[PDB]
Amino acid sequence: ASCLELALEGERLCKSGDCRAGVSFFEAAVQVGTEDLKTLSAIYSQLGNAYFYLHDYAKALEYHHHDLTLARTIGDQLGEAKASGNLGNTLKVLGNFDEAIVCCQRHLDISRELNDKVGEARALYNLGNVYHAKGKSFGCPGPQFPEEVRDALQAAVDFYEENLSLVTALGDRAAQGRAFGNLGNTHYLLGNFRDAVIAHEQRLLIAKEFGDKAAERRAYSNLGNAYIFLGEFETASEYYKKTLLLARQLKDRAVEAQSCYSLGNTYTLLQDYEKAIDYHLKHLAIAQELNDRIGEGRACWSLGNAYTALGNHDQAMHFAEKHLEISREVGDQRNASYLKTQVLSPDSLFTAKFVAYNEEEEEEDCSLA
Repeated sequence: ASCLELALEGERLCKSGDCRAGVSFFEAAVQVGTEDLKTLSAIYSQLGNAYFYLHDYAKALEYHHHDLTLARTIGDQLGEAKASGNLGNTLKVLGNFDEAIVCCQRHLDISRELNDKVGEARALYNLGNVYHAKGKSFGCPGPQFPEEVRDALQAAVDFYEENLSLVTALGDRAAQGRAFGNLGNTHYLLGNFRDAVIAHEQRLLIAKEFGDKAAERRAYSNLGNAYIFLGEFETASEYYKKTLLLARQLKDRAVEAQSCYSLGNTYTLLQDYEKAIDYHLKHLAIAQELNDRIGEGRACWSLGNAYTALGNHDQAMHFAEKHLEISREVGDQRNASYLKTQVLSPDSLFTAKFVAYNEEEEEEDCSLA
């Protein structure tokens, strides 16, 4: 009634990049009420997704659960599947991987049963994400591997391949490229590097045939990372440079920094310690500009190593010591966990951070319009 009118204003506002407004309208909408439980389900779903977008994952979870419940009572299978998929993604963010699996699985099963192809795909992707998050959530999230990380990332791989084959036979490209990204990453972490090279190459190809802003940067980055883990230091450096150009255009201090750090790491591998020290210095200036103490510490360390390799004693001492203090802040030092004496080299790699970028969540949508 007015519930509908209100909800439509909310949907309009969210659509137009004003989530907080839209949410206040959805809240008024629920507060008024409707006997049309399909559209009430829509209001619940949209609220769920809006709160997700706003990084209030608690409310997100709640509203998606009401949506799920609702769907189930009125026996709306499709509603139930899409609500369940949103629940799965919310849970993934909250780190409840088991329920997230149960939920995204349900999404898939139902979507199959309803002979929905697009939906089936989406749920497959999500399952790949859940297994990717799960895989990363044990110890250090890098490319190196207990039986658990193995199982979960391998599972991730499979799901990424079911998805990939199926959005291959549906002629979705944006989808295929997202799956290629995340599959490149999952290979990357798994140790199967050439495959990662392949798939990353593909994701690059599609971000290219769309002209994707702020998302070419990331295929660059991940290619660079794989090459660094093979030996192609030089070419990787080129890639990261690209990424830094881009990032400094778009005004993102973050990927600016990470691009610098990655770069410096590459010239330290390239034995050009001067350019290395420069890049890591820029990263130091960005990092301490943003109250990023852990970043500041890692810069301190990398620079200490580069200076030491360069012959400069004083700067090495100073930076090593600053790094000590910064470590003392972020933890205990009665076991001296801060002290890492092995330097970055072709035989190390694991000694420095190389940030990789995963894609995104493909959410599930109800509309009243």
